[PDB]
Formats: sequence, structure tokens, C-alpha cells
Amino acid sequence: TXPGVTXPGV
DNA sequence: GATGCTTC
DNA sequence: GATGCTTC
Repeated sequence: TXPGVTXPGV
């Protein structure tokens, strides 16, 4: 997730 | 070191 | 099955 904690996603 | 899901 | 790395 994020970044942080990508997206999701990417 | 945690860490985290979403679309692709 | 592949992604996507940061801020915390």
C-alpha cells in the first residue's frame, strides 16, 4: 500500500 | 525493521 | 501470478 503501507496498487 | 493491498 | 516503496 501507499507508498507506504504502492496504492494499492502500483 | 514495519510494511501493505490493489489493479493489472 | 505481478505489482509497488514509502514513511513510520
